[PDB]
Amino acid sequence: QKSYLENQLEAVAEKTDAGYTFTFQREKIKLLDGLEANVIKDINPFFHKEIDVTDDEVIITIQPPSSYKAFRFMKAKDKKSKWQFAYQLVQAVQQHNLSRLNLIVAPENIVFDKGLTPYFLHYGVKESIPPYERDEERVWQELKAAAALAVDGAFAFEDYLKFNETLTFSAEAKAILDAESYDDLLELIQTHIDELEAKAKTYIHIPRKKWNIQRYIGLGL
Amino acid sequence: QKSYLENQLEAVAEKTDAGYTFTFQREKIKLLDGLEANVIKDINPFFHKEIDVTDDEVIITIQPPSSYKAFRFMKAKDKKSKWQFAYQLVQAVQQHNLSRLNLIVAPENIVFDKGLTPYFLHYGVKESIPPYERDEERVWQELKAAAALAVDGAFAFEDYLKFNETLTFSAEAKAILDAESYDDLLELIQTHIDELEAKAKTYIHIPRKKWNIQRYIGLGL
Amino acid sequence: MYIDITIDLKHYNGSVFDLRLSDYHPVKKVIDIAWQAQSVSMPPREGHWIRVVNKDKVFSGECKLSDCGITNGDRLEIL
Amino acid sequence: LLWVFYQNNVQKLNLSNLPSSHPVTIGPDVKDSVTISTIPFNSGVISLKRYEVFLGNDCLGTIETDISFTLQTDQQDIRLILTGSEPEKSVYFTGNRDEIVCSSEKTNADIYLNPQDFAFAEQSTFSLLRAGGSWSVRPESGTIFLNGEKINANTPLKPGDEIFWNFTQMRVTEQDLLEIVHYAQFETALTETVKPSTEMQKKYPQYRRTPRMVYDLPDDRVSFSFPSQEFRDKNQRKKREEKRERVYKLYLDNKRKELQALAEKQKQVLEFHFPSFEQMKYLTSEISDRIWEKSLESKDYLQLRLGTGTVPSSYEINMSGGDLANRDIDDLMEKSQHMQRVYKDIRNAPVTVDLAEGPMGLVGKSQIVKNEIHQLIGQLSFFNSYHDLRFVFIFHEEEYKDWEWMKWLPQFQMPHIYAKGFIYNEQTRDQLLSSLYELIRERDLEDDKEKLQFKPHFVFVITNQQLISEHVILEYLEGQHEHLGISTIVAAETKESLSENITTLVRYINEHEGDILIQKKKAVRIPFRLDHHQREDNERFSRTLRTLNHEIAIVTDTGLIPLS
Amino acid sequence: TEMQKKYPQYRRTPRMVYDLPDDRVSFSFPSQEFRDKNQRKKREEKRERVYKLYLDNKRKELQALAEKQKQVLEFHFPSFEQMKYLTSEISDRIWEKSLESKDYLQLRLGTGTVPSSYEINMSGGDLANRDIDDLMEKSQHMQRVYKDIRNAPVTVDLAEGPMGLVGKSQIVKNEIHQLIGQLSFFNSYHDLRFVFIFHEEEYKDWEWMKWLPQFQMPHIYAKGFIYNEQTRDQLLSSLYELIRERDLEDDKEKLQFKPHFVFVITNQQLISEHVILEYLEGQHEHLGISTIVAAETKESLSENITTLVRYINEHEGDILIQKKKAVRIPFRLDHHQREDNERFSRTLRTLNHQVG
Repeated sequence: QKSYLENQLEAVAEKTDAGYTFTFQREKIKLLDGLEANVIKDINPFFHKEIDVTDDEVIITIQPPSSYKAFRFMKAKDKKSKWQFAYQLVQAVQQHNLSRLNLIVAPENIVFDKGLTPYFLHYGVKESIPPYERDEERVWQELKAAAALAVDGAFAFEDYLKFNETLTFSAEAKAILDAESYDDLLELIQTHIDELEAKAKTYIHIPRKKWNIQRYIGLGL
Repeated sequence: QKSYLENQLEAVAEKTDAGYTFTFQREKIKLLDGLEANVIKDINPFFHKEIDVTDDEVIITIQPPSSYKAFRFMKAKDKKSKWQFAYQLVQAVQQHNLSRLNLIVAPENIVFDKGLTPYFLHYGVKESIPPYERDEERVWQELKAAAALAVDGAFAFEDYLKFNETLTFSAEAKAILDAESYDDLLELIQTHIDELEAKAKTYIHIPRKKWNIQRYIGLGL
Repeated sequence: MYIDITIDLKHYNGSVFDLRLSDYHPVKKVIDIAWQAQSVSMPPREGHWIRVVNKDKVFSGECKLSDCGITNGDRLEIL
Repeated sequence: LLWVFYQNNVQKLNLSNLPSSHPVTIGPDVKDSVTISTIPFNSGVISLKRYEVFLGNDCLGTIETDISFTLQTDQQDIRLILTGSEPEKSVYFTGNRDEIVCSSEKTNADIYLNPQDFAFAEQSTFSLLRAGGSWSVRPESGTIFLNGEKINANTPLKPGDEIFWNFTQMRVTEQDLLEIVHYAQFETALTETVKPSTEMQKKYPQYRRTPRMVYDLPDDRVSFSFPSQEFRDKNQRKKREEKRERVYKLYLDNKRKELQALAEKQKQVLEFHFPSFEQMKYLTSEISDRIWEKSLESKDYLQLRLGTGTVPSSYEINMSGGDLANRDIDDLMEKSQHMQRVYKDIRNAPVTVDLAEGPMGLVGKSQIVKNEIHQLIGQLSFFNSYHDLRFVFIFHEEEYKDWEWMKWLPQFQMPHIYAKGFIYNEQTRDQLLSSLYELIRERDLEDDKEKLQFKPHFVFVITNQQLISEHVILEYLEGQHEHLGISTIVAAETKESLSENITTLVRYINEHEGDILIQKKKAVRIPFRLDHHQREDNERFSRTLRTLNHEIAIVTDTGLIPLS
Repeated sequence: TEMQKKYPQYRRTPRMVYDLPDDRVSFSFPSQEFRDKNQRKKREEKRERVYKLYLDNKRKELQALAEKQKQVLEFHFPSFEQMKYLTSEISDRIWEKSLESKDYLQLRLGTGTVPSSYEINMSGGDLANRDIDDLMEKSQHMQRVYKDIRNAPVTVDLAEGPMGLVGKSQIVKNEIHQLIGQLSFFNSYHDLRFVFIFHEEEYKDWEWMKWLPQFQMPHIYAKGFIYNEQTRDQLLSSLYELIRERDLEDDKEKLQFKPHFVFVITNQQLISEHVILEYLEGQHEHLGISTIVAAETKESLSENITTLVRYINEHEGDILIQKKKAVRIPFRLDHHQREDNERFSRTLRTLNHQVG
């Protein structure tokens, strides 16, 4: 098999105790000198990064602190946290400013703090290593699917991105996948978060032991 | 009655539907030509800004979007969100990169959005307007003090700043005030957030109305 | 008026020494005098440009030293 | 302006500074107005008059404004272009930007120069690129001239370089302010701004004193006090103590606020009066108005900062109140006692020593004292004009490459003979010290000794194994003629090496700690901690302090050598 | 007025004087904190009412001292408009002071807050181990209130040494009118004289001073204005010689010279290389001179300055240095009009002062 990133970048990637690694074939890139790659060091300075060059392949390694975690771990938490994470992701994508570094968004390429702010591991370069062109249409297409999968999912990241006609997707999927601009998506998320904020006050918190005691007392007749 | 800013900047600040405003008398600052203040427009793009320069004084107007709130409203939220916001503030201060703009920290000069990420309104321009020089020890002190109000909030802002050595604060504020470096403070916050994430699993949330029945129906018998 | 300046030849037979000269001389004459003093080989790079090290500034080979502001104590690194 | 273009180079010249009596010339000799070395000019010498073009005895016509004239000689080509207008000035701020594209072929460039708007616009393009806090250039088409020479490949850009492109000049400054000078019009989208300035920076080559600002320490007295008194039964007891609690809490809050204010004021004054060495560098960088603020008339000159530590307060606290021995220490007793200690002494404040009270000594391992003397010398130099203070310095020959940066300061220049203040060997010693001793003798032999204040105050610093142990001048350096405007500092590894007449002494224990142990000729002890320090910026500091105003020959430390 | 009977002539009469209040006020608290009504609750009224009466009796007092202080302060330093009025009718307050008096060369700059001259003393103390309450809190309230005065005149002296005015040129140039107006009234032309320096472009604004009596030079017939190189070269040399011949006598610190000169400078370029700058910059205050200087900012002033005043905007200002110490005292500006100056100056010009 191949991941969405795998076919787009033709690279080999793995995770190991030395951190994340990506590999490219020197014959399949426009890189000439190698010292051009130094620009990578000018983003996320608190990460640890290293690059080396050989006539046949090029290898890039990145190692973030120990507190961060991959994307798949998000599935366990509640729904409020998921909504807030989607909001953070959108607002982060909208703020990219530099010109020589290109974004690619996918579930294999994301990490997040304990504060729920996300980060991107790998970036392209304008001329040397892919993706070369700072396109926008594909970025938006990817972001919609990423948010849709973040909030919930019974499907792979491929399904939302490629098609909407395959199956009977939930109401939230249909609502999120149909937005015209960033402001509209932010508006769609704000009301959902506020509704959950309103709901909470109608509940009360009780430890399990006391509720079990009350159940025993009730059953004692 | 004067906020913590006025005693230092010698500038008035209020809220109006046009947006927060600041005013400096010309003789109180070293500025010579109004063009010098144009640099402020590049630091944060989507906050609408405006600058005016009369022969009497300088006026700065900042008008953040609709859904951004002032600092003081945070008091109503639960503990875990307070911890997450406290964690966010440290990272926000840490990553300041521009070498020509300086920071001033205080609850009067912060706004936070639905993601719980703060944003500063006023900035200093080197050798032109009051917050002249990047004094990092002052920022460290102010950040350490301000985290407590978010986490504990027992006393006024100046109380955690000036009269620390004498009073007997709670355990949490004392622990926060002991930190010696950024990494130590972040490590401190990590354990507290983990404790809450673990404890909450013991409870269950039940509609209070149904529990109101369940708790009283078993009477008389 | 007289001034005293320091001249660096690190590009051409690295050496250091200081001269006292009248202010109104042009820049190229300083280079000529330095060449006379050390008897260095090769002609200078065309244009007779120089750099003032302790100011981060550059001047062409046509200044009059009184004009573009080369007073006492400045270091002249010959390009 | 008159431009000249030849193979792979471009030069500039101004004509308005000369009358028509001087024929503008282009030739090989330095005497010529424009010099070229690679072209032999075998046919003749190019010249102009009025313009009229003449190659030696030959005539080639005339030149008109805003049009190019070409001519050939020695199988090579030369151009001439003449303009009389003057350019404009502007500044832009880059900020977060990572690339700047300049072109006249594409309208999407950040800075667009329409080719039609100027007579000699040419199709070209190039870009600036940033990486790791540094700027670099990268040509793409047309031509570019850097420092007057063409380039063809990616090149790093150094702080003072100047770029030339289509009669436009571009310069960069760290912090990323971009400056442009042009005879043209171009569209733009960058943010415009201007550099900060003051009066002193505008009068930079000249300097003159300004009125001084002085603060006074907080002198005050405070009063304090602490408690001294020791259904039916329930209501009787607790409420009185509750009233006690409330009242005493209010009283304590008032006193706490007052003491805090006083302590803060004292801290602020002490920090203001004695800044550290790094602050002196930074102030000198911007030409602040505090340079050379003190003078002989003032009292607080010749005062040095050694480090930071603990200092006693200058405001009295009358803790006496009521007699404590009456009864036991209660909780209120304990709170009052706890507050009594805290505000008695300030913490992390400058520790200061004076030099005007006689010879000073230093003790410790050699390396640390050697690394420390720099602070004292710099601090003394920052606060005094060279019209009043002059140095003399002795040291080991081997250490010369570490002590060199001080030779450029102004205070080291002797007042009566053109020679530097250093001393290496016997020759220089016999050259200088004899004259210095003779000059001092006249100061000693005069009745007005007590009345006058001799203008240049010599500060002797001695650190070398005594090559001076047998010279006559030691008669005065022994330290009994301090009214002669002379002072001393010494260094050694043990106390016994120094003399017995010292009136102040210091000692360094390790990398970060030290203490006084003699002052005012009496035994004392105070610990303190050293400051962080850097030693790679000294040359710029000294050279900057050299410039301020307040025949050919070589110059050396011991005289002048006429050239040839 | 009665003086109008003598309008062609004028002669001084005995001066009036006053003094500030300086008493000390004390405090005292000699007390602390079916048949119940008639026996002890009726005595509570007697116990309590006396202390409220005592507090009100005390309150009656501090205001009298405050009023006395205010009354004397606003009597010793009248504003400029009040002086126009007092001159429109020939009062006996014209030319009060004389060289012997110590308070001449004092100027009023505006109105502000001033500390009280009387002393408030808390002798009772005993704020701990005591059931402090209302009858003790009123003492704190009174201490807060009556410790200072509001809307009193702020004063500055000029006899100590050169002053300096800083701020935008328009406002600082406006205020010299008021300062010279104040100075011109208390002192006779037999004792004080002026010398003025300014730009030739503003000759119309300053014309009203042309007719004051003090501007006539004593030594040689001339008017003490300076336009340009011609007048400067015509006048300054004689003044230099006048200062020099005085400086050559050994009694420079034991006797006094009658005519006293006051310099006002706003344009340094016109004299930037002249010899007199030596006597002006140097410390020769004992020779019988003075100086006032105005400029854009601090950096354009020499080292002799002892007092510095800064004007911010159309209404307010503050002091910076007094007696070489660093201070910060705000004050607000007066209000006045410029049209009447001709009549005031001309009326003063006519009053021939008969000696003896």
